[PDB]
Amino acid sequence: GYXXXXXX
Amino acid sequence: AHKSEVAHRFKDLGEENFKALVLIAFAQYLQQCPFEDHVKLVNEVTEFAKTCVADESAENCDKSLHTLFGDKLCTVATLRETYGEMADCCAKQEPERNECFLQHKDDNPNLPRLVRPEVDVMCTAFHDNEETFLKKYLYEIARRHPYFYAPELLFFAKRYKAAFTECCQAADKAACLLPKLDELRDEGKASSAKQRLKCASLQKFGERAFKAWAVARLSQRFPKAEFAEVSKLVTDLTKVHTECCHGDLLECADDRADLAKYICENQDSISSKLKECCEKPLLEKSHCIAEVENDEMPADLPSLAADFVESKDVCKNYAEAKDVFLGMFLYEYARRHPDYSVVLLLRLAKTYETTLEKCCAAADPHECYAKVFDEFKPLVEEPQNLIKQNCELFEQLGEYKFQNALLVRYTKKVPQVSTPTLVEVSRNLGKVGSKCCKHPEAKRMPCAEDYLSVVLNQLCVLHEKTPVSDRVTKCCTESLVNRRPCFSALEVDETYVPKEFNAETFTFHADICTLSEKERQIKKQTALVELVKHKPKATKEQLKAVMDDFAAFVEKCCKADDKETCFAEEGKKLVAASQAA
Repeated sequence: GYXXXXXX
Repeated sequence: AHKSEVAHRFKDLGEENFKALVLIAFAQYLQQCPFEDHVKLVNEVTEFAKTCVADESAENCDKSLHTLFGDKLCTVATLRETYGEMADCCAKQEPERNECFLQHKDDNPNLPRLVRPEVDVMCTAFHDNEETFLKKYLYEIARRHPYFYAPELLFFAKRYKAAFTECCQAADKAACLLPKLDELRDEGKASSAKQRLKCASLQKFGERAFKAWAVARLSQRFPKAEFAEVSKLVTDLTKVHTECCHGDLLECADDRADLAKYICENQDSISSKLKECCEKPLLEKSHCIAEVENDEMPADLPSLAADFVESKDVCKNYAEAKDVFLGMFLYEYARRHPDYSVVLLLRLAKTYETTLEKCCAAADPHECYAKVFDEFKPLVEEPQNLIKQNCELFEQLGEYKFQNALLVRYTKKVPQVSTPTLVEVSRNLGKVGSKCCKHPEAKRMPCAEDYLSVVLNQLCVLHEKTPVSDRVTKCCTESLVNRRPCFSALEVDETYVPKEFNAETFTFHADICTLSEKERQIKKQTALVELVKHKPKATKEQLKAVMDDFAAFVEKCCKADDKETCFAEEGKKLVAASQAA
């Protein structure tokens, strides 16, 4: 990944 | 296959228990961070966990609990405090980082007293916002008791909530609620001290020591169980406490439930007393099981002499599996003796082990270990006479004056100890009176010596922080199992130089008449300690006379409501009279 959001 | 640990734990525990356990896990380490900070992080963790229950491939879900917990603790703890002990831990990588956290739980933190508002204010708050009211209950507790058994804390939380749900629909709200609350408070303090002993044992004496303790207690409780069953439970029970004492709250809560579930599924192989426990809901189930009565022991158990003393093969059978052989011996001795304290059983097993190590190395081992049970008689009579003598003392004295007796005794034993600490330990030692002397003597020793183990462990934990008494350090470090006899054996410290007479210590004001009964006795007991530190040779008789004059003086000045000059004048008159003895 790395990234993040919160999705959810 | 559970590619995401957080989702696994969330599914096993349910959203409600998970949110609560997370809040606990952070507050026990981050004890000085304010309430709102913990609220915010709890919500973020929940948001994240819910994310993963849906899609396990989402960001960061395949990471470990240690890595996740570490990362989150560090960014929270360093936000305001950029350099600190947690800053040091956070320069480490896993796994050294997770272990570094262990030293950053403060045991008796500098934290304000918790003062309850009016009954009416509490219930409006409880009605006006339930979730926050209850989280504040968890937060304020976890941070003051960083070693609280987390699954048990959830249980208290259930009972705290239930108290409010009942008592604020009630016709006399305060007469309903305050008794329910004060009992939880006292139970919570007693629960927390029990775990602190578990964690201290595990840390200062090792897994093996804890496992021995567990084999003893579970064999007394479940005497019909086969030895291999006890060993399984001991192993699971030890994994549970290792996980909570090292901060892995989600894992130890899940693993405690599985343990309750196992036990209820195997009642027949374990005990006949678990039937009511096992019909209760999840949190009460685990609580009930750990409090359950001893089962009857099986009918015609042979004496241990055949297998462990008279056989010529003791040494060969010991060497094939020493921990199994001693475990069996402990199991056999414990299951036949519910009337012995656990620490005494451990004391007995350690004596047996010591004898075998010595005897199996000597020329004729059989003639050497033949007498080993004769060594147990003195070890059994010592505590039996301690309890009997002290219960007689408590019977005529009551809890308050019984505490004063133990106050003088331990002040003369370890005068180097700070007065506040001496007052607290002595007050807690004195609660064995109410707690244990009512039971028939056939159950007194386990009640008493096991409770005293908890109290002394608090003394050791307090003292280690700021050490001043070499004798205290020796008694705490030399043997977990022998702490209580080590202290009882202490003679009066005749090397101690008396404290100089300072007239302010023994001056008292009318401000003592406004205090709660508990806070007034502590001030009276502080003075008794400082008197003994001033004249350590004063006799039990002379000190009783003074404390009776003192209590008179204090109650003979509260009823006065004069210019309160009663303390200044009648008090210097009390000091002349005390000098008379």
